[PDB]
Amino acid sequence: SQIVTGLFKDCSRETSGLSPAYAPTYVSVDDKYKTSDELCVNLNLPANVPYSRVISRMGFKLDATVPGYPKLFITREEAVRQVRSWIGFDVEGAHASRNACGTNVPLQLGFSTGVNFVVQPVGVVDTEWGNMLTGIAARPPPGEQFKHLVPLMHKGAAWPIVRRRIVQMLSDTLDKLSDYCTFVCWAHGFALTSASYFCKIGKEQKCCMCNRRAAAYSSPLQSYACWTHSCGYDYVYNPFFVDVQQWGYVGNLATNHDRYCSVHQGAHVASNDAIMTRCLAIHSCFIERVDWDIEYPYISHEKKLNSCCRIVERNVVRAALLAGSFDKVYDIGNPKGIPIVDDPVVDWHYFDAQPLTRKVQQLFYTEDMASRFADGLCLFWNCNVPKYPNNAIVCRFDTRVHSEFNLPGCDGGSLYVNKHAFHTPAYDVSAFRDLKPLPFFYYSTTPCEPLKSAVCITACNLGGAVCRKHATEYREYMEAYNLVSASGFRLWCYKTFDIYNLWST
Amino acid sequence: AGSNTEFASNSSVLSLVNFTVDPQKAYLDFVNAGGAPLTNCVKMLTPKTGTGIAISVKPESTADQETYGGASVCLYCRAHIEHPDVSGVCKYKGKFVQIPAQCVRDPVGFCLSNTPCNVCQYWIGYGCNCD
RNA sequence: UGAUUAGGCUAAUUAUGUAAUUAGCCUAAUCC
Ligand SMILES: [Mg+2]
Ligand SMILES: [Zn+2]
Ligand SMILES: [Zn+2]
Ligand SMILES: [Zn+2]
Ligand SMILES: [Zn+2]
Ligand SMILES: [Zn+2]
Repeated sequence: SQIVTGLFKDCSRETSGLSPAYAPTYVSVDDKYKTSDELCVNLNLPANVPYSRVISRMGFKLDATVPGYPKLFITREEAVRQVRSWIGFDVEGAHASRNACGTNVPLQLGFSTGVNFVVQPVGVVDTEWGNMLTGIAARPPPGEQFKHLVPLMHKGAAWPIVRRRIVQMLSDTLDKLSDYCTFVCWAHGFALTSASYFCKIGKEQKCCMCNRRAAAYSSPLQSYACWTHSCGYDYVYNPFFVDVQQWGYVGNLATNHDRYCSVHQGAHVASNDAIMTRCLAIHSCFIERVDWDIEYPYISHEKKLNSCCRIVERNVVRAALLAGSFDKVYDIGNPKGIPIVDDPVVDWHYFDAQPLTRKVQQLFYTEDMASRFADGLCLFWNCNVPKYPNNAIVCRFDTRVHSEFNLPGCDGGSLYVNKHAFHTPAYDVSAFRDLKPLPFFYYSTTPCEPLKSAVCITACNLGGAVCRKHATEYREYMEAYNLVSASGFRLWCYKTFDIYNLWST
Repeated sequence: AGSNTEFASNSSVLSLVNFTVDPQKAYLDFVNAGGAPLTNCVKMLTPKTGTGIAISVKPESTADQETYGGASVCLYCRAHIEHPDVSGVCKYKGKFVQIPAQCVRDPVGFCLSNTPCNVCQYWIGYGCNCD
């Protein structure tokens, strides 16, 4: 109506507006043509020679709610549900100069994958026959903060090449994780302005070669494809956008990120801002808040890994409990209070931070009960504690191993996604200074009814023989243990654990 | 620095047109869904004694038409995107467009939905007698 | 003499002492 916007601002240095036949809007018409009734007059005043006027792309607003068109600025919940698609995104800027003044163009685009792309300064120019998306004169921002951007003004590549490089990098990153791309941004204004150069939107589409959702668009082919079929595609189709600053943060990105993380330091580059942005988003969604009502789908062998974890756990706990003749067990981290193994009869006590059964206590662990819990063993199966006691059996995920179900996290930790999202602190061997790694072995007591192993604890192996019933069982246990170990789980036992104490049975 | 061009009320649909694969379908779906048509076009004061053709170098509106600036009724000029023509040259810019009086509620969308005749240069169905 | 937001001052227009919009300047925050 009457409130003007900075979008499509005429950044030219001309002192006068355009004629009615050439001006795109009534506001942009020169005042010598206007009348009182909001009308223009076709004066005989001479038409101008060919002109070039730089148009600003600053101030996009994707708030339209057209039916059939998906909502691209998703809320916090939808961002949490799409955590496998999170890509950090930051763009460095350059100021238009010489013939123009009043707009910024992307210079360096950085992503949380650790990749930076340097582009030539390209903007929109209105002429007397139409529009162009062409190179314009640009200047690096002044000040000591942006001194690293000065040499980059001569190292830029063409935008069509950078588009295909971005599509290829996103394909490589997100092929086995999700069908979606979610750009996590700190200030979405300039990020959206830059995304206008390489993203296309529209109705949701199907890949032309398979049944997956299409995430890339090919202008030369005018086709849609998913991540594995996007070779040579030059646009990102229907990406999501997330603004972390709108999530209730005060100050700049650096001071907000440094309050909770001290791992993502480095020189000032765009990929560093993107990594810090994604880290801050992860901390905001999965450390400050716990939305365990959200269940994530299965990408890979997660049901099999979940099955093998219990197979490893039962044997490990049984063998630990038999060796040493112990009678008491403290199961830290059991919300339900369900015992794991019950063939050696011992007394069981259950602890958890948020128990769901009155048979389970409400204890938080802070190392102070090392002497208190020393009469029996403590169990730390997938319970993260910065210092474990000597008489304990621990299973901890190694966050330095990257997989489909283990995403980068905050402060060296990682996001483990298996039916739920758990943030795990960084793996540190100093927490196991009182413990030793658990050796591989198999112990079973099922009655009996080639393979030769020195760790197969079996009554037949005492006699220098083996039976098939135990041989195939050892093979499946080997497969389960190898899957558990390859997935990233490490087992730690007390110092006095020896397999030779189990042969007395 | 610079001079403003557009109202805030128009900033939503134009932004969509800057991102969609098919801008014409995007604008038409926005309008038919109840969205507000584009405003702030260049309307011309004419004596209403014109020939009536679609596109002309001077205002040629008849008693049942209105004259608009061409660049103000082109969606690709309004959104500042590439024109879908040969060599990227707009057919509206630099000229005046005659819109029927019963369509002035949406001058841009009308230009997306109608084409002039190649013989008489009138709109088809709004002055074209080539039956 | 890069961008937006919020506040303050000035000028113009419009409406009916006061308000809205636009344009310029100052301050603060974020982005560059
Ligand atoms: Mg940055
Ligand atoms: Zn496909
Ligand atoms: Zn961090
Ligand atoms: Zn046997
Ligand atoms: Zn045009
Ligand atoms: Zn005809």
